[PDB]
Amino acid sequence: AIITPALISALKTSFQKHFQDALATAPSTYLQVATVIPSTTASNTYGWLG
Amino acid sequence: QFPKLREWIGQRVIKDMAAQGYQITNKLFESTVGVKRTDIEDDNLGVYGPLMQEMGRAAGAHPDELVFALLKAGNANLCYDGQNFFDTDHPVYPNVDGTGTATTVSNLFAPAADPGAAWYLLDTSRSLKPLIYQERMKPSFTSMTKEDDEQVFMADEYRYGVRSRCNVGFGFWQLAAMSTEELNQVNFEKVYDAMRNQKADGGRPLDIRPNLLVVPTTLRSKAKEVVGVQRLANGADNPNFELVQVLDTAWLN
Amino acid sequence: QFPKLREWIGQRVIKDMAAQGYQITNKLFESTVGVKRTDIEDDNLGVYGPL
Amino acid sequence: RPLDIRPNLLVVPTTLRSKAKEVVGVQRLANGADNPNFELVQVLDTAWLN
Repeated sequence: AIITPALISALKTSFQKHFQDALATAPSTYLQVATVIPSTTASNTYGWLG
Repeated sequence: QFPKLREWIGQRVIKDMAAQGYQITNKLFESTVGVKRTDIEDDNLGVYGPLMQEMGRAAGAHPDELVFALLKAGNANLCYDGQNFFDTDHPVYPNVDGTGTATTVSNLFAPAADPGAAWYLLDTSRSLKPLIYQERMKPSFTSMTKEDDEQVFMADEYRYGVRSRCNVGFGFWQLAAMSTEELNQVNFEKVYDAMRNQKADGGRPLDIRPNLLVVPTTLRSKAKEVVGVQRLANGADNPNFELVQVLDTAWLN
Repeated sequence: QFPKLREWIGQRVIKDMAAQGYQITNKLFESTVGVKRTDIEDDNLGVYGPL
Repeated sequence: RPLDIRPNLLVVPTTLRSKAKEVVGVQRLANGADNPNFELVQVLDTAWLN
């Protein structure tokens, strides 16, 4: 019956992870407005003919 | 959340994470009704012993009362961060955010918008113990011999209402919900866009998708014109038609 | 209806229930028509008869 | 606890029959708008009223 309130009153709990990943983040969208051009050096120079 | 990407200048700034916790304890509940032996045993009409089924349906209806009372009192009870679930001062890293709008002029009934799509819903409930009942219908009972009789019928239940993120929910805008304009569209699209414009700890959008609109029976007509009418008063479209599904409940206000 | 649930603090609070009653008594009505024997018993065209 | 009440019948005399049908019975209000009160309550027209 009688017991310190720092052992039983502390350990009478059940940890659950329902709250984990409850919310999300905005989906990727840069694909719809940009192309992917891989690079192999410090910079990329572009040139086109008129 | 992991710290945001930074431009590499000099050394690195080693940052820290932020773990959060929510604690909530079970509560004890009971409803008990006492009658007399002579009353029931002299009841030849038979309109005095639906007590069993009345008590059963009361036990069944208790969770509705708990959850919707918590929804009502969301402006008073606190969420995990430290403020009220519906408060104007929800804290972000340096910033302050509000999820409750008032007018100080006309604030009568509050509609609620709940993005229930997420894995964790709003105003959750916890069920530690199912319902259990007991009677006093034998001679050997202490109550049966305490007076003429005390034929008590009671319920035992361990429950308590819970809540969740107090930024995914916007459930107090008592300004108005229906008019020719600026109440039908403004104060509803305002809630929708404010919830879709939330910012997480770190500087990332929350990606909120409001889908449920909860209103009392008195504001159902306003809610239905806001969502559920295809045309407009001038013959045009309602841009908010079929935007969110509305639910009418009588457990609030 | 059964009383609502109450938080457990110390002792069970024995509650009371109620029953209601309604009553109404029947009433007697009438409609009466008076006709003359010679008026209808001499009716040869059948004007009277749907009475 | 809340009471479940579901109105389903509107009772009017003959003189108010046109008003009742206009309130419930017409799908377009003024400019092609949609009547929010269309097909929710069935109107009853009886001459035993006023």
